[PDB]
Amino acid sequence: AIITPALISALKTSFQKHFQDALATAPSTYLQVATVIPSTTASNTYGWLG
Amino acid sequence: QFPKLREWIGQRVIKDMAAQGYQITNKLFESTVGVKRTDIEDDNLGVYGPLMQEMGRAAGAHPDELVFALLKAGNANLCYDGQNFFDTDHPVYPNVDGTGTATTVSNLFAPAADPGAAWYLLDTSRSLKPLIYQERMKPSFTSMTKEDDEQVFMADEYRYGVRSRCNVGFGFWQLAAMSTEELNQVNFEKVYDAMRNQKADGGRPLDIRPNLLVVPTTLRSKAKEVVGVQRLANGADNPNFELVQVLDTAWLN
Amino acid sequence: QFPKLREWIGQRVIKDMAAQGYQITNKLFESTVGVKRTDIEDDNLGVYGPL
Amino acid sequence: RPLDIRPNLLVVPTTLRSKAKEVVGVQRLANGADNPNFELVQVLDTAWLN
Repeated sequence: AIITPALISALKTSFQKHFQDALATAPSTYLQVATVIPSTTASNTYGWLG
Repeated sequence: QFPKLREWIGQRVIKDMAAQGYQITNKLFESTVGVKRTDIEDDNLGVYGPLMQEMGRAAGAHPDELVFALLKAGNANLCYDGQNFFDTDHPVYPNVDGTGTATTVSNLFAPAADPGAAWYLLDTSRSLKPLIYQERMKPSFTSMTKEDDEQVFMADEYRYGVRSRCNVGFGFWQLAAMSTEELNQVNFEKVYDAMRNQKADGGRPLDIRPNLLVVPTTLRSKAKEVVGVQRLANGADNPNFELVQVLDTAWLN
Repeated sequence: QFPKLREWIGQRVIKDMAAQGYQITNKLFESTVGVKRTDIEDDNLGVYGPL
Repeated sequence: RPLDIRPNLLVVPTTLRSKAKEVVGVQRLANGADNPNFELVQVLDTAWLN
């Protein structure tokens, strides 16, 4: 019956992870407005003919 | 959340994470009704012993009362961060955010918008113990011999209402919900866009998708014109038609 | 209806229930028509008869 | 606890029959708008009223 309130009153709990990943983040969208051009050096120079 | 990407200048700034916790304890509940032996045993009409089924349906209806009372009192009870679930001062890293709008002029009934799509819903409930009942219908009972009789019928239940993120929910805008304009569209699209414009700890959008609109029976007509009418008063479209599904409940206000 | 649930603090609070009653008594009505024997018993065209 | 009440019948005399049908019975209000009160309550027209 009688017991310190720092052992039983502390350990009478059940940890659950329902709250984990409850919310999300905005989906990727840069694909719809940009192309992917891989690079192999410090910079990329572009040139086109008129 | 992991710290945001930074431009590499000099050394690195080693940052820290932020773990959060929510604690909530079970509560004890009971409803008990006492009658007399002579009353029931002299009841030849038979309109005095639906007590069993009345008590059963009361036990069944208790969770509705708990959850919707918590929804009502969301402006008073606190969420995990430290403020009220519906408060104007929800804290972000340096910033302050509000999820409750008032007018100080006309604030009568509050509609609620709940993005229930997420894995964790709003105003959750916890069920530690199912319902259990007991009677006093034998001679050997202490109550049966305490007076003429005390034929008590009671319920035992361990429950308590819970809540969740107090930024995914916007459930107090008592300004108005229906008019020719600026109440039908403004104060509803305002809630929708404010919830879709939330910012997480770190500087990332929350990606909120409001889908449920909860209103009392008195504001159902306003809610239905806001969502559920295809045309407009001038013959045009309602841009908010079929935007969110509305639910009418009588457990609030 | 059964009383609502109450938080457990110390002792069970024995509650009371109620029953209601309604009553109404029947009433007697009438409609009466008076006709003359010679008026209808001499009716040869059948004007009277749907009475 | 809340009471479940579901109105389903509107009772009017003959003189108010046109008003009742206009309130419930017409799908377009003024400019092609949609009547929010269309097909929710069935109107009853009886001459035993006023």
